[PDB]
Amino acid sequence: PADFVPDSVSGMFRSHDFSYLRLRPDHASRPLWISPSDGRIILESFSPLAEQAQDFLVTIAEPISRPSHIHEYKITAYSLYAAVSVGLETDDIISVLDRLSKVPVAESIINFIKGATISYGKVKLVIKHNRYFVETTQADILQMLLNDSVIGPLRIDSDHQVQPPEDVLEREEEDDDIDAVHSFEIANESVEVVKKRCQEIDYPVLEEYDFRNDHRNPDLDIDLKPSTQIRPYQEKSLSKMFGNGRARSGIIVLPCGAGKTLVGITAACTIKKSVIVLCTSSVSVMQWRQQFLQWCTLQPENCAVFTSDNKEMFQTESGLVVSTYSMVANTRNRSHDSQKVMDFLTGREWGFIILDEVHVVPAAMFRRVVSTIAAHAKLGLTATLVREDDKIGDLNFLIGPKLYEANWMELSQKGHIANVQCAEVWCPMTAEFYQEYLRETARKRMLLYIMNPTKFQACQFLIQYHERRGDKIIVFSDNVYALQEYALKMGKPFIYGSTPQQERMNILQNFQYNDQINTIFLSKVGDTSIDLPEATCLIQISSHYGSRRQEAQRLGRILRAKRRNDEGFNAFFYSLVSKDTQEMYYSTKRQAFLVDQGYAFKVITHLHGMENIPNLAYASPRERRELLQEVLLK
Amino acid sequence: KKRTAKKNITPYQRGIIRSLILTLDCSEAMLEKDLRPNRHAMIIQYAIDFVHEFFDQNPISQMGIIIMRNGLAQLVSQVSGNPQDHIDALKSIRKQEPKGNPSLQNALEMARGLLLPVPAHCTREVLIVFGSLSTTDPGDIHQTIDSLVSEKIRVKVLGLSAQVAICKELCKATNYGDESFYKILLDETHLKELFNEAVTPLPVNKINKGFTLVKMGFPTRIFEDTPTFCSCHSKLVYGGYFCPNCHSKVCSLPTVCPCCDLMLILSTHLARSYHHLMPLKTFAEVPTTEKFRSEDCFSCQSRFPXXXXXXXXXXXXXSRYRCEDCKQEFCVDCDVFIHEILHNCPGCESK
Amino acid sequence: MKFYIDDLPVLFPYPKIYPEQYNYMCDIKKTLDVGGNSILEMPSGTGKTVSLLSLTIAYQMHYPEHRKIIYCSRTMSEIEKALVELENLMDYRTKELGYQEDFRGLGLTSRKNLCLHPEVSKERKGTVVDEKCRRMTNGQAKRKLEEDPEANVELCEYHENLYNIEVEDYLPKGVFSFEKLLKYCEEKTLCPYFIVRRMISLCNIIIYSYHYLLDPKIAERVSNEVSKDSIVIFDEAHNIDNVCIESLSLDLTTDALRRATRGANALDERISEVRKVDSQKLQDEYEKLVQGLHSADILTDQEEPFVETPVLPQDLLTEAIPGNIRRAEHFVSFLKRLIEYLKTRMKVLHVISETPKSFLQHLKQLTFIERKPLRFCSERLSLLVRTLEVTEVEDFTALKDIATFATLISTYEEGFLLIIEPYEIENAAVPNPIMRFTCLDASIAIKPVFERFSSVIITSGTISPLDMYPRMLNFKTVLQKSYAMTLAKKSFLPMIITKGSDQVAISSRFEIRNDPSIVRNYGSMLVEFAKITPDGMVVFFPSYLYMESIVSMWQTMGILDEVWKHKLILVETPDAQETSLALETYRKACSNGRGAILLSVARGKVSEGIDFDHQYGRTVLMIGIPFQYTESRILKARLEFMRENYRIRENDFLSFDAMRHAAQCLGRVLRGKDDYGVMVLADRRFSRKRSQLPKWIAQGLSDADLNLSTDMAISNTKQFLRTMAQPTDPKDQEGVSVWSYEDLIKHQNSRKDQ
Ligand code: SF4
Ligand SMILES: [Zn+2]
Ligand SMILES: [Zn+2]
Ligand SMILES: [Zn+2]
Ligand SMILES: [Zn+2]
Repeated sequence: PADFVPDSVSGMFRSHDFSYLRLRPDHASRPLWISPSDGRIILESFSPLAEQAQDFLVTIAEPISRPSHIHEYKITAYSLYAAVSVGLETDDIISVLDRLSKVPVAESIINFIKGATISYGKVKLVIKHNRYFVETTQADILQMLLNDSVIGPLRIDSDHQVQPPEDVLEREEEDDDIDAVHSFEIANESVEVVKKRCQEIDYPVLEEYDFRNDHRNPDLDIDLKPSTQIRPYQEKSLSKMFGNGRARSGIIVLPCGAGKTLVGITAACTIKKSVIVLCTSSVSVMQWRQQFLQWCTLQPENCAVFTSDNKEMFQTESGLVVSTYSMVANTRNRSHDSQKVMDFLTGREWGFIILDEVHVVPAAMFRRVVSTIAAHAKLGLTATLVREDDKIGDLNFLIGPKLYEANWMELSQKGHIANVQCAEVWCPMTAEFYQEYLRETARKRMLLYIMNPTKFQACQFLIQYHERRGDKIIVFSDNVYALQEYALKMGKPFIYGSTPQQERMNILQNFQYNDQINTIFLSKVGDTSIDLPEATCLIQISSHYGSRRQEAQRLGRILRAKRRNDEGFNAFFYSLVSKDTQEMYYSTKRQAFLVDQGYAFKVITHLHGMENIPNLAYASPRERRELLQEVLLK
Repeated sequence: KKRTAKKNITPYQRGIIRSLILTLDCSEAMLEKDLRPNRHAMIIQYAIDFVHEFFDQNPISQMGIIIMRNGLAQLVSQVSGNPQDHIDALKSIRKQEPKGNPSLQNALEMARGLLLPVPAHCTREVLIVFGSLSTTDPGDIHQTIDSLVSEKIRVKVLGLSAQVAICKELCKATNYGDESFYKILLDETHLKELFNEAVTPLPVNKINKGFTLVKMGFPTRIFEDTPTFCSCHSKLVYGGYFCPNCHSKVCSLPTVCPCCDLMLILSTHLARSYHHLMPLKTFAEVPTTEKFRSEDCFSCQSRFPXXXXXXXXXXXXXSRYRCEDCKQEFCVDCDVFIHEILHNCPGCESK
Repeated sequence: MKFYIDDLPVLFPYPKIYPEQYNYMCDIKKTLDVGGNSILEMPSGTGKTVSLLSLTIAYQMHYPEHRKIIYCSRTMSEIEKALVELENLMDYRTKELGYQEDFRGLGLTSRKNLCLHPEVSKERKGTVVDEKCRRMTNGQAKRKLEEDPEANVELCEYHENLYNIEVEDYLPKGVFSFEKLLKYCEEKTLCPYFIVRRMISLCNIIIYSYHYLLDPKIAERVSNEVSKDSIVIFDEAHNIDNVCIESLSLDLTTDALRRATRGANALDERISEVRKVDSQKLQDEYEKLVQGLHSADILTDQEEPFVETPVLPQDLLTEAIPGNIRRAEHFVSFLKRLIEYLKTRMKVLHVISETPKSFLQHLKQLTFIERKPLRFCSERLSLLVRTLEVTEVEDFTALKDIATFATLISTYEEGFLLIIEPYEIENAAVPNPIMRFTCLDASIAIKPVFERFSSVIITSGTISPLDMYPRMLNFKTVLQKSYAMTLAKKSFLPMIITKGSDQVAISSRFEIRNDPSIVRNYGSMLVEFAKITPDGMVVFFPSYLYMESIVSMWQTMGILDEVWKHKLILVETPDAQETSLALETYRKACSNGRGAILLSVARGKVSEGIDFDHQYGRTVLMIGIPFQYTESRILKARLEFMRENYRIRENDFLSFDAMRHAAQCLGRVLRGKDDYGVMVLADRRFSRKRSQLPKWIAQGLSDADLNLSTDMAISNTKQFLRTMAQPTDPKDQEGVSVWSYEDLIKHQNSRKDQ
């Protein structure tokens, strides 16, 4: 395989002892408590360099715990690659951390810290005459470059040449490290094996991307305008990928629907070569290009939206294109048009591929297409930390070292979705919910507790409260017929199942532009995928919504940027869940999920004057049972 | 290396009779984040602490507050000796967020008129909270500075972490040519000492001027409860004071009676001035080799004062900061308090 | 203050001293003991001319041989800076010693800057004012008023009285600066130009710019009595070679040939119409050609000369006959043939490179004028024009410039190159061709300066590196000593802003136009500093053409929108009076409460002589590193000669002058030791050019200030604004580098004499 597990070693290396665990020598004189056993850096308030330890630890590790006084750290195996790129010294990281953190630097923690600072994310790759050579930036890389089976064995004895480095660059190593060092030019066969030998020895390399030195690929028709929006999480993903001088390829997990592709297109502009965008599914290609990409300076007519059912121009574009994995290689090959793109992707030397939510598509096709396509570099703009695409070939080492992580706590607190007040509404029970819980336990009951009139009335508090507050109210309900029955009573336009698209955006038109209509009831038609709206109060009614990885994507998706800060809590979330019903387990999974995602959590069970709110239809227990039998039809 | 007062403040003359009007600034420059909450919220509180201490150390003075918003000079409290009204105005200032830029010349024009009703005996002073890097002068600001120096209106400005010549020229010009009031701030504690140094009088060189012999009164207490009344506020005052001359009731305060217009002070105004006029010499740390004192304190009982034959502990220092004339040792913590609130040296008094 | 250099009692004017001066003053005396040139990188933040003059002021009262001095600078602005500071020094000398100064020094600029007649002073251009005063009193025009009364010829009324009363002694006792000389001469009906032009032979110290010691048309009044045994100081001598390049350069245009043909035709009438007026006066000057080069009445005159000589001062010019062109009519013969030959040599296919000797040979076959006769045009034109008592000169201005080229072409060769581009590359493919001629070896004018001079001093605080100067100009130095600013406080932050808010490499090398990937970062830099920085911000763009697109496209977006409200912005403009009005309204704003920002050009006039004190500058921004490759291959042709005659390549020459230009602009922000301020520089290549920065600045640029973020640099200047603005005056750490009055210098420097 061309990927190594070292990009995803996270989730392990969190375990210590008491008699086995050694008491920290720095505990007597040290501000923080960085115990290598638990993988934590408990930075106390007395630290002389508490911010520095977080900066050094943040670059190299992941802080699992976020207490006000003392913090905690989580296992991050990929942090060696990111920690190496940041610049933390191999000895320097341990020496400062051991002295500052009270927990003494353990051999495994120090060796990994010593390895992470230098060996992790500090590989050596040479290049001569604007090409790839069998060498490295340092003396170790020069021995490493010649010691590679493809880097060294597949290398010509000539140190460097203008024609070979420009053309040939055991294939053209454009995923090499910093050039202008001792090396010797290489052959042009097997970058597949070249990235296979790197991962087996587990050597995370600080790769470069020298587009200007590649004569085989001409300069493509790219309309270089950065006029697209730039956002606090977007520039550093550019900056860290670009670094100094040449750019590189890697994994940058981003919020979907928050201009995730914006870094890639701007990164595509800088490299000036063949770039393609891969999306989750074909229907997303047109919907997402129509939802934000018009303001973007990318060219819709040149970026042929590959769908395999509607036909555009292919194998003929002089510039960039936008497609999906399903269009690339899946059972969703509607015709031979998709396979014709795949054949052209081999004859054309494609240097950059933008990925949008790879996790939905299994990675097995990712390796199949790469070998035939003969790609130079890639970019996987995923969203989820845990995924099914952790096969033998890790997409991190398949593409390159990670640069920036989807720090959702940064974007849900900086003004877009700041002050995330997650709630789970426990609507008061009654006889029929208890009658329905005992009689039947099948999943057909999934809508027989959703139909709670107090849930709708609990929503109606959020309807009246947030419209009075000038906020935005979003309701999530995978059902259709019962959801349609909901908002007719309150007599307002509302999103519903199989809504006409022009009407729903017209409902959205009164939603985020006008304040009188502010409640929108998104169905399962929302994902995947449609325009994820600006979120100020999100209501989720369906709580199973398999699987949990979809929930992380859906939680990040609908909860979107809100450019409004009047209230102290400018981003509400509510989980209207009937209690003493089946959704106890499903809701309690969400309750742990939101707090584990980092968002602030609360429980809203007592509305301000619950029984005095308007539209008291079906409030009495008798009327609620009648609707439950109507929902039996669904 | 020792950081204390150099030799001694020679007790001849200090300014107790004064009317210091601080000019705050609520400008979009103060919206820029330098302090912990922001520039605007933090400075107000340290001025709030400044006001009470200014009344604490200079109770025979009056206070005024000036704010600068949107390039306009705005007063929130007239020059007066009322601590609570000044804070109340600052709360509304605290409640609001800054906007615009400061207007130096308008404040200087405001300052000249504002201290015109200030009496001759009260030493004129205007405190400028100037933090931004620009002003708004609708005329010749060099003319008004020429007016304040000619009319004997000294100006001390409290600049933020920025240095401007016009403010430095303003400090130099008004203060009888002296350029020693241009200290700036860089920290939470750093800005407070500028206010705290403004709490104490500011002598550099007092010139020979026509001194005024002024008349002032001492009030008398009241005790009535059911007959609760006062002739100053005309409210239900269950306790107050009385001028010996006008027999017009006033609340329990140093408030000047509104009938015969003579200054009223109870005990603090004369006494708070007395400790300011004649400060004693600072209790410098007496040498450990030249201590010749017992292992304890004298003003209080601090037995800790000698490590004795303990390497880098012995030959260090000692809690033996002794007063000069009194020749009595005292701990550094104690001897600091000896010159912090009340001078009241034990060895000097115990004679 | 009165300290010694073991032989010189120095009457130092500042009560406090600066160790960099003492290091400068100690070694500069050794240069005076054993003659050299002694490039000394004296700090510019320190007062360089304060001890530069004061030591030399004490030089004359002790050393009795060097009765004359030369102070030469790039602009008259630094001449008067010397004048204003030195004027106090002479009065400071009288304050301590009594009456022992006996010093005379006046600035020499021109007729334009020192004219007092309201009729003459109206005009703006100096030459027109120079022409009006010269025609007001000319060796052939002013005689036509005294002998016969007329309204055609007026009188200066100030040269008239100078001709009567001023040239009998020296000015009474004042050491007049530009401001002081203007005031004195206004009330006493005198024009200050004719004083100092005559005062060359009487000034114990002579004050004039670099041109009047180097430029051949104006340096004909140089006196060996003030040149043989004198001491010469070159102030801001970093821009010395560039001036010499212009001295032997000249362009032409297709419009000018129409004027040149006008002058050729109009003078043809002029010389012929006066023939019937006085034909014997015409021929009388012909017998003046056979005898010699007209020496009796071409050089021994008070006012007569009209045509300037671009050749070296009369040494590189034979005195033989100028061919058979003696006749007035026959003068027309070769004039019209040569003007036609140059026109087809003005419409050349493209830039062609021929040795200027070969141009004479190609001329020789088309128009048979031998090289030796053609060298005599300059003294010919004055010999002929004087006879015609010409009254109209407008179309004749082309005659003096073309004939200036005629003297140059027949005399200079194998060091220069002739080029004729058919158009300007920025406005290519048009009938606007140039007779391009530019100087390739500046040392031809430099060497004769060192040929006669014995005491010479070269000093500049921006020269970096200091080693190519002796090899470029071919002069002998002995004391190459460098100075680093030793202070107890930083007071300056040279910055290497490679990465901006986008963290993208910023420069101006990529193009000479605007682009959203680049322009949004520079503007975001300007606004972010405008929020925080204190009053006084000066920037120096690489070129003025670059800035016009920069500001106009800045106006398109709302990036300046917040910059509008922060400070007061005044722009550098092609007209000098407006920019001086812009700059005079910049300094007042900076001193006043409101903040101000100035924008200028690295190659502009601002970087030449302008100073910026505390208020006038606190944070200076440098958009990129200025490369002067924008123009046509003229400089490429110029650069080739430097590559083979000297071992200085394009890469070494380009960056080292660019940083020299960069270091020239930066140091203006600091005035004294007390002065402080950040000097930010924004280009990626500034990482590599840390070597080209001056050692005093380069030392301040540690390896930790490379490729900073500008927002971090905002924090860096935020910390600078927090730290430096503090009135930190410990007064005990001063004495290490402040050397309080007459105490620590005598105490400590005796330990330094080892
Ligand atoms: S006489 Fe003197 S002042 Fe008058 S125009 Fe001539 S040079 Fe100028
Ligand atoms: Zn009352
Ligand atoms: Zn009274
Ligand atoms: Zn005492
Ligand atoms: Zn004590």
